[PDB]
Amino acid sequence: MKRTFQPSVLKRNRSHGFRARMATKNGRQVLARRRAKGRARLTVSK
Amino acid sequence: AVQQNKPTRSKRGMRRSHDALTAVTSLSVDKTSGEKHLRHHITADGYYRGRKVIAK
Amino acid sequence: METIAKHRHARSSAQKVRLVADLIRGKKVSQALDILTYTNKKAAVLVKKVLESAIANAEHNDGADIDDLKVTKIFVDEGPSMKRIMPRAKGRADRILKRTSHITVVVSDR
Amino acid sequence: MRHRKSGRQLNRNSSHRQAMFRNMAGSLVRHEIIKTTLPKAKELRRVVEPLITLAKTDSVANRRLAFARTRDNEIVAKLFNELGPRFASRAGGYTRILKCGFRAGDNAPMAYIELVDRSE
RNA sequence: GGUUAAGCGACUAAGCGUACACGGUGGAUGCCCUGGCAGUCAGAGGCGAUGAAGGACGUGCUAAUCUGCGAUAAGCGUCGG
RNA sequence: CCCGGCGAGGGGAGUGAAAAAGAACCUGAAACCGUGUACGUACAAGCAGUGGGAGCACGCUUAGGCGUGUGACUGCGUACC
RNA sequence: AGGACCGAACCGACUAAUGUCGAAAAAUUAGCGGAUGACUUGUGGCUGGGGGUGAAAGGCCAAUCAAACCGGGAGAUAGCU
RNA sequence: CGAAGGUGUGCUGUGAGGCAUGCUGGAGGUAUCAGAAGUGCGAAUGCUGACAUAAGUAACGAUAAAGCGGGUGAAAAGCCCGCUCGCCGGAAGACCAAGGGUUCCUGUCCAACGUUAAUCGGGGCAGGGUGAGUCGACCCCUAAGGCGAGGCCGAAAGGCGU
RNA sequence: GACGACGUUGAUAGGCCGGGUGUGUAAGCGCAGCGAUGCGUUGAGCUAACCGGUACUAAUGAACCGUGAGGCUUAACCU
Repeated sequence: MKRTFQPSVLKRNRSHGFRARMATKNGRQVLARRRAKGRARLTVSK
Repeated sequence: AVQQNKPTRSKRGMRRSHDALTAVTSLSVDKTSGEKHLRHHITADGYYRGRKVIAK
Repeated sequence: METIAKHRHARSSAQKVRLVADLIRGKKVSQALDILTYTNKKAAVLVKKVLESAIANAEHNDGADIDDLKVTKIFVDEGPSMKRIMPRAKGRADRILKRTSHITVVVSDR
Repeated sequence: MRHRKSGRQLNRNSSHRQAMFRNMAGSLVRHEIIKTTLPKAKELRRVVEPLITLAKTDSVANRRLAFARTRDNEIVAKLFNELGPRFASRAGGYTRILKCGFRAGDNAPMAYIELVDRSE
């Protein structure tokens, strides 16, 4: 079947990327919670 | 297809009363080579009733 | 004098090695080598490779006598498991456990 | 229910079955010995013994007859050209089956098929 | 002593049951600490455009990862212990 | 050092207080799984125990008979929450 | 010329089978409807939970939809097991 | 010259228990009398770890297909070569974008992985290989569209936009 | 799995010669036809399991489990 995750890096980057999530203040809290919860991989990097 | 009440290890044993491997004790000795093969078979060195039959 | 040889973690199950190592209970060695050379199985690859290692432990460490040398006890006992995961249908898995077994061969002259 | 039938199926379709027994009988006379399982040994016999039967009384037409059933003239070259005086007197069987033993691959009853007259 | 009949009659155990002796798998119990929680007591109560918190990639005798450090890279100078 | 496939695994030897402390390593219970010895068992049915009990097998005392194991057969008896 | 005809690709899902602890959390073989249109496909964007979007089935919104999912109120509450 | 714990055993109390002791064990335990609670488990289709059962049953993943000889090797229906046989051929062929990121190749190995064995493998150990003024991007130019200096507008964030 | 037939004192299987059966005028030559093809050879040839024979090959000497005159008591017959 046409399964749901038909992936890319172009869909991925402009949605869940760094400068996307660290654009707005509501995004920024996720970057300031993934920090404080001590996650290694912040959002997506290659 | 299902079990409703598990059989004990007793009846599990008596089902295994007949699985026992048949013994193949009936070896033979060669006529004129003296070695031992299995009956109606050939040896490792190609003998069968005192003949180099396969020469392998 | 008495001697023991063990193959530990033989990659099979207990009933698979129990069946051929039931015949060689209470036998002499040369009739046991001859009943295991022509038993068409995998455990007869297993323990016959080890039962000859037991008589080596006689001719070298214990009693060099092999002609009139008995096998007293032989008992295959269980071992660990390799719990892999098998996929069954409709999304649900299946905890397979690849079985493993231990075998002792005990050789002496009672 | 098999009652008075013959010719074991050997778990292949008839088209596959016939085409194997060609390329074993082609293989049989070229190397003079084959290892097979017991039934194929027991039923390559019922197939090959026509060939050296229909090759003692040599003709022009029987060349194609052992080419319609073989389609391998190199095997037909060994027939009729050595096998003639090799088998003048054997009114009947030409295979001495040997029960070799057991296949260490998959526990098959292995065996040995040969032509009787062997000196090499 | 022998003979026919009549009555009665164990040891056989493919396996299975129970108890002991023997391990086999298993990793519970007792014991252990450079691990962590709750607080007492002072001190601090900030880091940040003479570039942060948190990361990437490099650095050694080195393959790798952790600690430290940053083309001066497990370290430099400097005044002391 | 022997045997093995210059494998795995294992038996000796040597260290060590001990290798039934060996890298799956302190201690190592139970379920489950086998080995051996002893007894019962293939005309008997049924919550599988309890009351009675022959024979056999053993540790013993003291030789009169207890203890432990099994337990033919028999009287009752339909698990727990 | 055709929202024209026949029929592969592409697409769709009608009928039966099989499968339904599936080879698969919706498929495979045998056919079936269309196939220059109101079509089909790729890539890149926009719309948002009482809100999106809908040739309208309450269908679809990451296998879940008469109000998605994560965290937070919150150890909700439960005359009920 | 042997703590707790474990495992049997003889005694003891009306019971919850206690006391002595054989083996295993190898460094801690605790009387009498009192104090405080994470203080006693069979259940809750409770949680977690482990092990049975069904059972050595079912199944081995398209009904394109094998068969033979030789060799390597400890062992070969499956690995390497040769010989035929059979299957695909607007593909089950050969290139590219997406997307995966050493999966390619030689030496070497079989514990584990490969629904089997395995000398073989897209598996582990080790080393090697990707070479562009023209190929694609990066780069110069815009669409849909997202931000958005001044600004307009809005409790605050922020929304729209030149 | 059993039951049955044989194991060189052999017809139990396969082969083989023959017959039987089934399909129809094999192939290869020569003739007639420019050719497809028709005629002669030729009711030929080929023939699964069928039936009757022939040991040509395969069904070996052993090895193996199974023993070594069969308990007690009474009656009736042996002397």
